[PDB]
Amino acid sequence: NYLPVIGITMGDAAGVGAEVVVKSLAHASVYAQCRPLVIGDAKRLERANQIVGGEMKIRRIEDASEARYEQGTIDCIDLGLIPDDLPFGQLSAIAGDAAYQYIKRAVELAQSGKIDAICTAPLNKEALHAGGHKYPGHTEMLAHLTGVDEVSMMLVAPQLRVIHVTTHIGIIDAIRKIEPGLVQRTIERGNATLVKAGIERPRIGVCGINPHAGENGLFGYGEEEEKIIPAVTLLQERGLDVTGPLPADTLFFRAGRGDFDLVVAMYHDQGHGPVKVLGLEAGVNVTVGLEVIRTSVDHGTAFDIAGKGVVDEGSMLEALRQGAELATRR
Amino acid sequence: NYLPVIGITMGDAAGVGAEVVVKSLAHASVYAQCRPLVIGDAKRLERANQIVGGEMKIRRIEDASEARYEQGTIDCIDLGLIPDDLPFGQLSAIAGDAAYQYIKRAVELAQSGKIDAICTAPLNKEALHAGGHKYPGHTEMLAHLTGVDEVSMMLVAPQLRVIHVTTHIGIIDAIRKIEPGLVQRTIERGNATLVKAGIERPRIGVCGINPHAGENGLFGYGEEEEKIIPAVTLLQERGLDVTGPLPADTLFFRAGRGDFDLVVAMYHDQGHGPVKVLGLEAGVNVTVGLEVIRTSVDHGTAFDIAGKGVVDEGSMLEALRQGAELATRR
Ligand SMILES: [Ca+2]
Ligand SMILES: [Ca+2]
Ligand SMILES: [Mg+2]
Ligand SMILES: [Mg+2]
Ligand SMILES: [Zn+2]
Ligand SMILES: [Zn+2]
Repeated sequence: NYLPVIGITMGDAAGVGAEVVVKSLAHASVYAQCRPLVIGDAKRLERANQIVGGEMKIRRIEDASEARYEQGTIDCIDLGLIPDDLPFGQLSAIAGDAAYQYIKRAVELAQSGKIDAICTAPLNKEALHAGGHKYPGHTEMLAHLTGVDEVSMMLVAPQLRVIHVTTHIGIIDAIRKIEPGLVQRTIERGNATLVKAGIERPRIGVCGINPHAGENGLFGYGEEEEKIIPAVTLLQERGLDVTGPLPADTLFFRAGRGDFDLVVAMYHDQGHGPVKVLGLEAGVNVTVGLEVIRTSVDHGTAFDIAGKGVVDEGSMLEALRQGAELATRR
Repeated sequence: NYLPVIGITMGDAAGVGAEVVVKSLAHASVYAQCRPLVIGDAKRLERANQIVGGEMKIRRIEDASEARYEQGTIDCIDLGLIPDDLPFGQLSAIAGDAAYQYIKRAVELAQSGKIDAICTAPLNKEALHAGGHKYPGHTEMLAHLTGVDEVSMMLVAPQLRVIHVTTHIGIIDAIRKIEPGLVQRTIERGNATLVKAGIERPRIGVCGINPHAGENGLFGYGEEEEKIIPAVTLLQERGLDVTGPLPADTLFFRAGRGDFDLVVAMYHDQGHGPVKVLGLEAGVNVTVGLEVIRTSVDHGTAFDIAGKGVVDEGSMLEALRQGAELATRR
């Protein structure tokens, strides 16, 4: 029905972002899923088109309303920041600043409702810093500019959406970090994102910390009752459809069967293993809790191959697809 | 190829074991996979056959060599322990002892090389104790009679075999329990069982404790280096094909692709979630470290339905199939 507008940020101009965007938008499949709007540098996209041997024309626009989404011609909100001769594959404070400016513009468009999702091409933290934007990372920058303190990481597969209470932390520290506030906010973020994506009443299942969710006290130190159950109870009383804590393995079986719209995993491997085992296109991370859904790829600026036309666009295509499926419905 | 002999133990005569055994062996598919030998009570199997409306005849035999494996006629190593009138659905000291005696006989047969796998029908712990056999459970009794201090639990799916260093224990205590001796033995058990099943040099992948296996010390308290790596190195030096610790999720991806014959999971949910998400026939547990592979079903003696002919044999069929696949090759 509605084809969502996806704001695609070009990332660091010295890295593979421009090339991967231009290769991605040569696929007709993209235009079955979304209306792809590039925020970036029009000249850099033209250079990338030459580098990849593409047939893409670039249309310089100022406002999202000017975009036509005609295959063969990329609509680029052109900030004009990148010198024509900026080298590929080397650190650039100018490219770092421009990567920030593309992200800032994306956040602005998301706030005004002019895009329905963000898909971020890679940037380089060192260049970002040199360019005057000393953020801890790409995701942290999006969150700060959006005005939110926390986001959650989600993985998506067929029948499976898995949002994480904790991710990149040691397992012992993970268990310490989980408590009802963070669990509650993780569930809320997942619920809100699925409502935006057109599921009016998301069916949410929540994993235990212990196997079998503790088996009525048989396993563990009461982590379910201390850390999880108070959040679940509060959100049930608010009217959300939340079940758990459940044995994580049983919940994944049921989710795969179609019983749940969302699985809330407590820690990294609990949620990541069941998605990764399926062997699907790797490298896409979903960020939950900004004004619109955001996706990205995990491959980096790849300076060793930047400007050589060899970067593979498969991960980006999947990031766009996942972004389109979770985009805000209008 | 060789059809392995599976020693099927009848379990507790008051429970659903006899019924599920008689229902299972009515399936022609079993006979394409194995030669099914029942250790139990011939009169009880006859009574079960009447109950389930079957057409099975029972042949009383003394020695495994007598078994004919003719469809329609179950070869039963008949210990003659169960009175004809023993009620279904009630605890019995005689039934509890007989369940122990069937297991004991299966262990003897495995030791002499007269069966290639064991598949156990359910028994009842309270009845076992009532018959003078004070074991913590079914699996513990098998281990004790076999002469081993430890076994490991394994789950099997297409392209995935996942053996666990720890299972039913809280997550904090699991990480404490893991140390290099236990890791080493888990890997050894897994390797030996796959060699028995005809994989000369098993390719083994080992999971980390921390996500990303610690990411070079970024996550966690050095658990990989303390608890896992000394075991992996020792076994590599001894000539086993062992890779890890690896990020668990990456390892599951690779295993699903065919890169490993065995995945060594550190704790319950790490290994169980990726198997269960696949949504395949549930209920089957594989015990590794006895003289031959052993499988079993989760469902218990089910005294509430014992003797009524309603017990479903799906789980037991899958337990037989998995047992046949992992049976000792001759
Ligand atoms: Ca975290
Ligand atoms: Ca254990
Ligand atoms: Mg190509
Ligand atoms: Mg039937
Ligand atoms: Zn990760
Ligand atoms: Zn379990």
